[PDB]
Amino acid sequence: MREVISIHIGQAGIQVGNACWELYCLEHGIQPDGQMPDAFNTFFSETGAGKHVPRCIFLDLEPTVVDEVRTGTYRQLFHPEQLISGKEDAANNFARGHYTIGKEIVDLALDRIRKLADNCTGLQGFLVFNAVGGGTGSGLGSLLLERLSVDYGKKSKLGFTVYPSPQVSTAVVEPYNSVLSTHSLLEHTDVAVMLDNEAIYDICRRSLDIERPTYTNLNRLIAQVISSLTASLRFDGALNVDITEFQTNLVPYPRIHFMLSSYAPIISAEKAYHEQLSVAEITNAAFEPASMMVKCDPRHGKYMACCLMYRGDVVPKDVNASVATIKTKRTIQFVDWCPTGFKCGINYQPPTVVPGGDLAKVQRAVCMISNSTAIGEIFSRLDHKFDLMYAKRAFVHWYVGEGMEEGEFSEAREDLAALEKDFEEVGAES
Amino acid sequence: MREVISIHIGQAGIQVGNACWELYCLEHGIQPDGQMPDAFNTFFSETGAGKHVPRCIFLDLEPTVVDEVRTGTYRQLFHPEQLISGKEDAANNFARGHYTIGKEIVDLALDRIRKLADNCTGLQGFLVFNAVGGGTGSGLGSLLLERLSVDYGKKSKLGFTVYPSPQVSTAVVEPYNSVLSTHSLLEHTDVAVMLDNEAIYDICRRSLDIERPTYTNLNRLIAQVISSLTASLRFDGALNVDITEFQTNLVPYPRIHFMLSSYAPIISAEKAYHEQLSVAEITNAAFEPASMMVKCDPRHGKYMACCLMYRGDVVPKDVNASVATIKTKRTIQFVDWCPTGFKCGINYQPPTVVPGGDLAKVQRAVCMISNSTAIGEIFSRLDHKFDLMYAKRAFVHWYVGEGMEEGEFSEAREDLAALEKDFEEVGAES
Amino acid sequence: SGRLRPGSPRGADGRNGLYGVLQMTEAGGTDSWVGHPQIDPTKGK
Amino acid sequence: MREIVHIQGGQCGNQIGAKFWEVVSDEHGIDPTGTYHGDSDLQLERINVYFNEATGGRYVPRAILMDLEPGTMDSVRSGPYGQIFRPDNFVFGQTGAGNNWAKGHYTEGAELIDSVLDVVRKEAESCDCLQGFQVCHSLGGGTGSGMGTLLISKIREEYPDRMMLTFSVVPSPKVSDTVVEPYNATLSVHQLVENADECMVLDNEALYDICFRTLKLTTPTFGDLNHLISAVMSGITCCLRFPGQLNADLRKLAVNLIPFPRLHFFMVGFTPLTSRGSQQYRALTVPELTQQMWDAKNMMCAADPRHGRYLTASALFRGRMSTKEVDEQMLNVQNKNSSYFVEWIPNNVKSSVCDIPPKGLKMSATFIGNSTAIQEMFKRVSEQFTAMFRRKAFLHWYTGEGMDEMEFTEAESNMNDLVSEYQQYQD
Amino acid sequence: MREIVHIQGGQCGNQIGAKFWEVVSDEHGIDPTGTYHGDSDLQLERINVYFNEATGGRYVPRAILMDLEPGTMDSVRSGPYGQIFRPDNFVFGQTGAGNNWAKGHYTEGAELIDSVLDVVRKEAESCDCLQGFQVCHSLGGGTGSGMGTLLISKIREEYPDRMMLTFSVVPSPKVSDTVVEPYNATLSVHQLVENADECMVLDNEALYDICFRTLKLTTPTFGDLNHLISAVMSGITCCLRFPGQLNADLRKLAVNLIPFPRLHFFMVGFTPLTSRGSQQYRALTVPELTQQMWDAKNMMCAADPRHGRYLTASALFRGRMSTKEVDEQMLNVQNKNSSYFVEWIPNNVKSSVCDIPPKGLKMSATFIGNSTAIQEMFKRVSEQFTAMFRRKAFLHWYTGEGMDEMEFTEAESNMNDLVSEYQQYQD
Ligand SMILES: Nc1nc2c(ncn2[C@@H]2O[C@H](COP(=O)(O)OP(=O)(O)OP(=O)(O)O)[C@@H](O)[C@H]2O)c(=O)[nH]1
Ligand SMILES: Nc1nc2c(ncn2[C@@H]2O[C@H](COP(=O)(O)OP(=O)(O)OP(=O)(O)O)[C@@H](O)[C@H]2O)c(=O)[nH]1
Ligand SMILES: Nc1nc2c(ncn2[C@@H]2O[C@H](COP(=O)(O)OP(=O)(O)O)[C@@H](O)[C@H]2O)c(=O)[nH]1
Ligand SMILES: Nc1nc2c(ncn2[C@@H]2O[C@H](COP(=O)(O)OP(=O)(O)O)[C@@H](O)[C@H]2O)c(=O)[nH]1
Ligand SMILES: [Mg+2]
Ligand SMILES: [Mg+2]
Repeated sequence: MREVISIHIGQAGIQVGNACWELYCLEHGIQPDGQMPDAFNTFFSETGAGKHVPRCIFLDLEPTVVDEVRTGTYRQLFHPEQLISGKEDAANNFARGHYTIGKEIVDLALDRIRKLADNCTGLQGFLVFNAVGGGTGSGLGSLLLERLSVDYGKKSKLGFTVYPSPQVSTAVVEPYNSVLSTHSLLEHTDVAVMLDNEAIYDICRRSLDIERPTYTNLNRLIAQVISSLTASLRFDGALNVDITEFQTNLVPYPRIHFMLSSYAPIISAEKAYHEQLSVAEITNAAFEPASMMVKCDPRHGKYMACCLMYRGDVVPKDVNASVATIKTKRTIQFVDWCPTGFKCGINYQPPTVVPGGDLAKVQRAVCMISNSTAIGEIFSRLDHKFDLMYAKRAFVHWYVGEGMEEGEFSEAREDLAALEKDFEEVGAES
Repeated sequence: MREVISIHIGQAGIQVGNACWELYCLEHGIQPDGQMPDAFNTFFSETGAGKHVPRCIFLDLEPTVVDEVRTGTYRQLFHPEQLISGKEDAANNFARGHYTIGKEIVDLALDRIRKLADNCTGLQGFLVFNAVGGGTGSGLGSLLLERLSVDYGKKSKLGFTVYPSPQVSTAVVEPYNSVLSTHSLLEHTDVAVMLDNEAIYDICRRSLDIERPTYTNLNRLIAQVISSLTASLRFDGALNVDITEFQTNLVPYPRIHFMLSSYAPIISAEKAYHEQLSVAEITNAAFEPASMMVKCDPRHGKYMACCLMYRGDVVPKDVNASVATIKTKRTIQFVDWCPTGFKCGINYQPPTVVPGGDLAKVQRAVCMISNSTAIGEIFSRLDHKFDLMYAKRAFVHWYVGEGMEEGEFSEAREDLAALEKDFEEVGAES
Repeated sequence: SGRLRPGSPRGADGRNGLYGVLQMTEAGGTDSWVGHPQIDPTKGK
Repeated sequence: MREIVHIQGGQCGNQIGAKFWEVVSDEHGIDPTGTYHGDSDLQLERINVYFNEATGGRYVPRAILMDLEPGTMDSVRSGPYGQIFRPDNFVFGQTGAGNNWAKGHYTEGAELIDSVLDVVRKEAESCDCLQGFQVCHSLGGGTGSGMGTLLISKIREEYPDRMMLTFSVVPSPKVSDTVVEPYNATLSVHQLVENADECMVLDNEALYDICFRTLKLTTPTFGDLNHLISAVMSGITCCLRFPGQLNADLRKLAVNLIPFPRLHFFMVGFTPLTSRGSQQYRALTVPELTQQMWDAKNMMCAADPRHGRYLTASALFRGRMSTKEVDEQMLNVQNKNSSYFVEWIPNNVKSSVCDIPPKGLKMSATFIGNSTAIQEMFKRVSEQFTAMFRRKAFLHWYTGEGMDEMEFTEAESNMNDLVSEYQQYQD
Repeated sequence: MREIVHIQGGQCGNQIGAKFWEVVSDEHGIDPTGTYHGDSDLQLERINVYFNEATGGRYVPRAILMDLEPGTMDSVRSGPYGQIFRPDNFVFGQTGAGNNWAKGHYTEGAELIDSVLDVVRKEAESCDCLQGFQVCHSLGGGTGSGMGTLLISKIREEYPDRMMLTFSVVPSPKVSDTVVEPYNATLSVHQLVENADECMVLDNEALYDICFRTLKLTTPTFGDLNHLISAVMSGITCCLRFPGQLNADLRKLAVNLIPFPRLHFFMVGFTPLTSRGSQQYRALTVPELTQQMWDAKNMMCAADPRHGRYLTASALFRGRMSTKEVDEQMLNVQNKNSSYFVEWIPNNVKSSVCDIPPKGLKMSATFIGNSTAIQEMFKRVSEQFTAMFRRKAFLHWYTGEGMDEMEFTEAESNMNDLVSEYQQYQD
């Protein structure tokens, strides 16, 4: 059966996953204790008599974010010993989370992975949730993905990593942590999905018209992106898209696997009655640059490949009609060597809305994830800011003391240089 | 399918629009919330289940008039992002409306016509409402028609425009804004209709018999003029006329497109019972100067082309007889090179009375739109007062401070100067 | 023992399939267009 | 088995044919649903001329409805007898002509006329033998004038051996429904002289006078006007849809009435027009039918027959009639006023008899006249054209679609040539 | 007593065949429970072509469902008419090909085909006479294309004298549903040309045009496209299931439609397709279906038949009809556009008559056309493969499953050779 294991690393992994698992219970009717009053098999495990346990581990060195789940309203849904904790956090240091304090915890993590892998019959992928800005999500996140690749070869892994914003930075050593984190994201993860905070901040102020959004509002709609992506394994439709289907259609080159994300219909409550929800205009809203979940302009680069995760009552003619109008517009640009650039997937269940959420009930939904050459500027601003602080050797003595030495900054830098020339050479016309 | 997009700029545009969209709901049974308890496609788009949203925009720099729509009885009818607001008003400065504080709103505006353009199937024209007396109506009106020309080419933008009266004026700087806005109005607007406040003041005093009319009572009969000429697209008749029918039949020369307006049975409640309203009687009363929307004597000029739009129980013979009676009469004088001076349009639905309004329920009404040579007397009036203030260079430092240079006033003067020779050349016999 | 199957979308008038359209039954029903492809019956003046 | 394919063009053309298919089906007995309910075998004997047999007894007309504004197809569909037409024959566009001849002929005509000829060639190739095409339009508009003459010129190239019976509503002298009536007419008549095999000129001002003087109708609507022209169109093809004593089909009248190829415009009148009050007083006999036939007011064209000589006139008598009063009354109208007839044609007038009358009426006749008095109708429109053309009024719109000023001169040159040819034989 | 084994591959094959097995079961009058409830003895006369006798009168189909994703086989068993298929034919995998032609053929497909080959050998040896094999798949996929063409290779080397009808949905040039459409299609054609005896070409945009233009359907859903494809496959084998005046089985059409062994790709449209509002207006006659038969819009392949000459065309008329009316219409279309047919094979289009029509139809026809106009479709796939192969984009998934660079060059080699031979005979 369709089985996926979602690992959650760092505080941003837990907070996104806590909102992600909030949406999963409402879609499949699971009461928060874990008693339902065969779609549950993708994310939940049958357990004895009327009990369902999630196929996830909430691992974080910081105890206070995990302990919120233990004392929260989902104390009985999760397995008590899946929620791996630690003594002290990584203190936003890649060196601590990967070498010193993350070594004794990652061995307990792979023991949890093996028991969850033996329970599932056919495992289809790993959804890793972390942020490259922090020490735990980068240091322990790279450590977890190293052991998972050797333990499980040729098996797909999807990376939903939150990257620093150009204007908003909640910590100082985020450019240092992201460069070290992205060293592992190339050779280990087969699909990486870029995320950014200030872009989702810009969506909430305009589309959701909320004036001061919090992290909870950001986490609730990124959950809708995950649930729209995995909806084909749970709910069937006209054109199903597997998890293993994503790698063949969106990764043309082995080192090119970073993808933007976009959820097209994002409409508040009173807005929806006046708005005409149609297949054509939602597809047009999907490609609109302010609907990107990552702070980037798609007009700067050219689209390499795209996948359209349609949901709800969508006839396959209308998506065929909508895609044709998308190709005709000159405002977007496709790369010259890829005439067949669109993946379409239709699911027949509309996305459920959580009570009290900002999103309103919509009959149709389109999740837009594309591989683009415009993603190169997102790595460039992190590359340039990294070299500014590394020029005068700032915040290095923290990394020097705990395991790492001065060399590993150079190989992490020049691997991003190989990434930067990869996007420019491939996107160039031949 | 037929549909028209209504655009209302400025406080004069919104207040007519409040009276306009009050009227359009009455012919189609739309309640103020927006639920009908299929001829509405010209003005309303069927959204979702049983909700209609107007095909309009309410844009104004001054927020004090757009929020009255938002807080009024038509809160639920209009889409909230459809109504466009601004931080500060133009303060009757054309330079502010065109250069300084006008560019930041027009970018948001053109994204909103575009979404109404994609929602609608086959567009017939744009109905633009503005007044040249104010900086918002002139400045933003001049910008908006220019952007619609380069985006939607050869689409008949049919305009209704309010002009300063000789006897009564509400602002000192009206002649500067009128001349500047007219220069953009020649090269952009395909069909423009002349409106003047003091003639309607005489209409309210003489025909409707109201001693103190207000601006609300003015726009109520103005909206009847808008609804009558567009009623042919909404409801079938014996001789229907479209928006494209007007431009190819009432515009003899590409710069001579300034057509007058007149209405028939402008008759109060108690006056309607005693009045014997017949097709011959209402045609004669249409061409009287008392029923003219603009304070200009048509006896001084020659009618180049006139169009009659009849509504109600009009047999086509009686309108055919009324054409012969007007042309035989010596007082109404036509130009020597246009024997076919008239166009008849018959619609089968009588005008709908606004409840609580001053107009009465009437079976038959005629909207008289005429292209005459007496419009040049209005433009000779505005040319004289413009030269009086410009000689001493009065109220110019407001304009040249806010972006403009001195040269725009002279070129607008010369361009408007060539209009009165053009109206004299077209009127002179040969 | 299976998969959740949501209802496949039906547009209007309960057209379950091409049974009537092929096998020549239930004639006289509404169509998508009669003239230009944009227009539809019962919509107009 | 002499089939006629009918095409309706424009707002006026759709409305005149809407009443036309209502009348001719009422004569043949087809209900608005489509079945047959006549009480005579002769009604169903010749239905192939205007209807196609379908499965289950349904009859579909050989009608193609064309325009550019979807308002009129809403008018013909919502009106009675509007469900009989083929849904595939509803070919048109969405832009609207806007009463511009150049737009109706050049810009949107390229996309429209490709689809319409596919429908027309489907109707023509279905039937075994063609007699001709009966089109109806107006000359004052642009939706049926420019688009229709584009169709007529294109369909005569495809089928040159079949006749073209066109019905035109020309502009009025007294009034004008559109401002650009001289522009639309003079370009349309420039196209009708070389393409249409014969034309039957109609106009509202002659119909309005008939609806008030003879018919005495209180409220003549366009539905009232449409029935008068439609009553002719049934009577022209009466020898085709019905057997007759002296048969005269659509090619019989073509060679009889037309001396020269340029002179193919007719003034038409329907004879037994009575008011509701004067139904009992008037005795339906042939000699009083002839004086109403040759009355100037009974002509459905504004040209006055007294001003010019008749070249050749034809009469289509219907009913149980004997053929001396068919012939002596047509002989008597010659000798009573021989100055009003062309000298170099002996017995200018003409007649034929069909023994099947219309529904409920005993005697009827339809009059076709080719007189030189119609020159002042073309002289006036040419006079109205040259006044506007010198000042170039209402021309920046027409030159927008791509009509150069040379084509307007050539259209006016043909009008002066055509009006002089009628004056050539008048002397 | 002629049997064909039905095999469905991939999501496209399983969904089309499930709707296909609904139609022929409805045509043969058997309930979804599996018994017989028809009112005619002609329906039960030949059921062995599609159904095997079971105990209690159960009629199990000769269907073998083979795929990778277990959701697809769970979908067919959940829907109506899904209990007719035997679970011993439900062979399936777990991993899923993920639209990888190399994964469905070389690496993963080895562990499944040995199970599939045992099942298809069981169905073949049970019946006495094998007429052929009927498989349904697509070309842009990886489950039905990589593994489906592997089945064609193994079943032809073991049954070399038996027919092979492949109904394949080619990628659309206009719209792309996946990103690896030309990679999978050119590799699938590279295997199909030497193994598949008769290949049928379908595509989604031609089905969408028929449902909008001719059928005038408001919302043509995902299952509506399969129903017209189902109507195609029931029309090809109408000779086997029902008696006819002139017989034409699979081998009859094999020798007729195939001049040379490499040219076997065909294209088929169903004839009596009308909108629900236009059923009562149309008259169904042999010339009426023939005109709709040769129209370009009625074809279920996006290749334009006006561009390329027809090498050989076949028609399978169904119902009681005059035989020369079918015959003279083939002579009628041979003379009206002889340039549209090929010259060195005179009398290209040739037909067959069956007296048993489908349910509710008085008359129908299934038209098979082997035309050189299909070469513009294959070069559209070929030019997309060459554009992607020069940059080696989306290629490391294929070479990770054991595919060397030589297989792509050979796939492009005979693809250009195939469009060369079609172009060579067009001259
Ligand atoms: N989308 C989203 N991002 C978050 C949220 N909370 C924190 N983040 C991101 O996470 C970053 C903070 O670093 P983390 O990766 O969370 O730190 P960590 O993994 O806990 O490592 P330590 O703090 O050393 O234990 C911030 O810059 C945010 O961008 C959240 O609720 N939603
Ligand atoms: N007919 C009519 N005219 C009005 C009405 N209200 C204002 N006007 C006229 O419109 C003129 C000014 O028009 P606008 O440009 O819209 O004024 P505005 O939008 O407030 O522009 P600013 O004052 O610069 O903000 C005034 O001189 C009035 O004569 C109204 O309700 N009806
Ligand atoms: N008899 C009759 N004449 C009509 C009708 N409708 C319009 N007309 C005439 O048509 C002329 C206007 O032409 P128009 O309809 O604009 O032509 P179009 O451009 O082809 O649509 C007028 O002089 C009317 O008298 C009708 O229903 N009956
Ligand atoms: N007409 C039709 N086309 C289909 C159907 N299912 C899939 N397709 C087409 O097949 C292509 C996708 O192939 P896919 O299902 O992934 O092949 P697979 O790898 O064998 O599962 C798309 O282009 C669809 O247009 C169907 O039921 N009907
Ligand atoms: Mg932390
Ligand atoms: Mg103001």
